[PDB]
This record gives sequence, structure tokens and C-alpha cells, in this order.
Amino acid sequence: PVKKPKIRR
Amino acid sequence: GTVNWSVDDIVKGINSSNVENQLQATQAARKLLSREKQPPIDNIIRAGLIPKFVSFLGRTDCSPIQFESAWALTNIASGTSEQTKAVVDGGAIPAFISLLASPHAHISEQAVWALGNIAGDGSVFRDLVIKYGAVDPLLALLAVPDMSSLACGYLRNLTWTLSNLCRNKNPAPPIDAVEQILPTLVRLLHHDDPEVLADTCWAISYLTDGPNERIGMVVKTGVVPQLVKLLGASELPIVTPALRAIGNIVTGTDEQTQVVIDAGALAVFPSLLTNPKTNIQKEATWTMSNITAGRQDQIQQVVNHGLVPFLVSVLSKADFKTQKEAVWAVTNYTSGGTVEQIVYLVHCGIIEPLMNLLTAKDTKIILVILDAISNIFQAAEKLGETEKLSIMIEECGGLDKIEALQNHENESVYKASLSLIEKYFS
Repeated sequence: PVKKPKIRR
Repeated sequence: GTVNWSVDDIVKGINSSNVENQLQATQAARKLLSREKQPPIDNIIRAGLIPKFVSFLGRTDCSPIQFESAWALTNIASGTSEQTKAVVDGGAIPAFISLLASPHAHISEQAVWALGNIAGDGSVFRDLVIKYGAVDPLLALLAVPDMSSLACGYLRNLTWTLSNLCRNKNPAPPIDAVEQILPTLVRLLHHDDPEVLADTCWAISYLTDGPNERIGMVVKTGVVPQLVKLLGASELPIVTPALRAIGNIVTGTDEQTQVVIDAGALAVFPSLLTNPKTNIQKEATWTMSNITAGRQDQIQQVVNHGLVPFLVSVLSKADFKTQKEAVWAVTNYTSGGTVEQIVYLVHCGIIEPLMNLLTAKDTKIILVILDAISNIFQAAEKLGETEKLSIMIEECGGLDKIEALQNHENESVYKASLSLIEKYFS
């Protein structure tokens, strides 16, 4: 994807 | 919904002269911003926190707050263009580039991720990331003898960020940056991780989406045979961008298209043209159409690989968006092909499914079909068989459909159909 947040599982 | 009070507490904590309080506040911001559902990005921006976060990126005395701030800013930058812009305007880009050299891999890689989101916004922020010097240190993180020495997550995140540095047009990425990055992409295309392979294919699809000079840079690396290998992969996330890259290359020169043919691409097209993903079928038919726009020897390779019956079948049976690509493949074939090639095309049964699309409610496609019919009659003329062709078209109801177009709204359609009737059906 173009942008992506970092999230926990 | 108590986010506003959480944000107020974060502001208070982040302004504490006690670094443990500041760290806890940044932790709390990172937690809010890593919520899956509607993270409160605008609240955090409006609270004036971005300058504080950017300052914390530089706090070498407290690696945990560098980490938390880097993650918080990563997720703000993952948002809308306005949200990404707030991060950029806060001076984040050079701070993140400095963090690429952190001795802490989790911090370096968080910086990689943030820069990928910033560059991913578009060409303007992409170029700022390049201008501030991101490429060299990103490539250095990948310049290890064994790529398997890097955690899978890290290598995937580096590859993805590199792919965003290759993305977008108006303008395309600076040539010197592409020259720096390309050899690493070529290396990565031989990796065994499917996500790395997918994003590396995407990167190459971006670089080949442009003028022939840009396509030429990619072709000259010798990577096309490996792309063709990946074209035959079973993983759709790899085939999709590999096929886009190959399709992009054959929008280039005849010589560039020949590289694709010499690499054995055509042998993969029976599978691609019948692939259950209509998107794969469509893109494969598009690709075929730009190959049949080539030289007569290139058309002949399409013939020799048994692909014309596949093109007839797609024209006959596929979804309309794919049928549109097949019409183009036919018209290009008939525009550039020899009389013998065109005779073979008719023998494969092109006329009836072509005629059947003259009822389509797409004016452009009607015009392309009428071009193809004109082209086929020109071959018939050289053979002295225009009458035989006109009878064939009458006998499958094709002339009725051409006659019907004299009632079409579009003047070019009216004139084109009238011309065929006057020349060959009078």
C-alpha cells in the first residue's frame, strides 16, 4: 500500500 | 470517547522537565495513534505536538523517546496529505534521515517506515525526501552481503520505502536517484520473500511507467528475464505488479518490446489470458495489444505462440473492459500486420465477435472496431477479395450492425460507417 500505519497485532 | 482529555494529559506530560513524564506522554500518544479505528491524528496535531515529537527524534540521551516519537510521527504521516504535510512542515524529514544511522535497529527501521509514508504522499514529498539525502543511507542499510541477515520485517519495510521513492509522476523521480536505486531493486528481484518481491515489482512498474528513456534504464539492467520468471509465479500479489511492469515496457520502443519477447514472455500468455482474475486477463490483453502494435515480426511471434485463438476467445467471452483491450489488440494487429497475418486472423474467427461489439454503448470502441474492419478490407483489396469479405460480413449480420450506426450520435461513427458502406456494400 501507499501509506501504512504501524499498529500492534 | 475521552480522547480529548487523554490528549490534554499528553500535552502536560510532554512539557514536564522530568524525562520519564515526557516519555510516558509520548508512549500514550503512540498508543492513541496506533489505534486501528479512527486514531485521533487531528487532535494530536491541533494540540501542537508535532514540533515536540520532532525534537524528541534528536534526543540521543533517551533512545526510548526517539522510538516513541518516531512511531507517533510515522502514524501521523500515514494519514491524509494534510496530516503528512504537518509532519513535513515540522521538520521531520531531516530528523528521520539522521535516525537512519541510529545504532538501534528498531529506531533506524522506524525512521525507514516514516520516510516511506512521507514519500508515499506524492511526488513533492518524495522529492523532498530525496533532496534531504535519504537514498544513500537507505541503500546502506540494504548493503549487507547477505540480505537474510536482516529481519524479514526490516527488509520488507526498506523495500517498501524504496518503492515509494520510485513512485509517481509529474514529475518522475530525479534520474540520478533512480540510477542509485535501480541496482538494488535488481538485486532484490532475486530474493525469495514474496512481499519483498511484490514491492520490488511495484517499484519497477513505477519506473517503467513513463517515457522510453525511463523504460530504457530498466531494460538495460538485464532484469526483464527475471520479471518474466515472476510473471509465471503462483502468487497473485507478485504476478500483478510483474505484469504491470512488462506491460509498461512494451509501451516503449520496438527494441524494448523485443527484449520482452526475447525473454520468453509470450509463452506465459496462454495462462494470463485465461486467468480467473479478470484484472489479470485485462492487463494481459492490454499488454498483448501493445505487442500487436509492434513490427510484423513481433506480430508473427504472437501468431507463432498460438495466441491469436486466445485473443478471439477473450474478444468473444470476456468481461467488457477486457473485450475493449481485445478490440485494441485486433485493430493494432490489423494496422501493422501483413496480408497473410490478417488472413490468419480472419481464419481464426475474428469477424463475428468483432461485429458483435458494434452494439456497445462505448463510442470510442465502436470507432476502433470500424478502424479494424477498414484495415481488414485493405488486406482484402490487395488480394482482390473485398467482395468475399463483404459477403461474410453480411452473412453474420455484421452489415446490419454497421448500417445501424448511421443513426449514431457521434459524427465520426456516422462518417466511418457510411464510408465502409459506400466503399464495400454498395
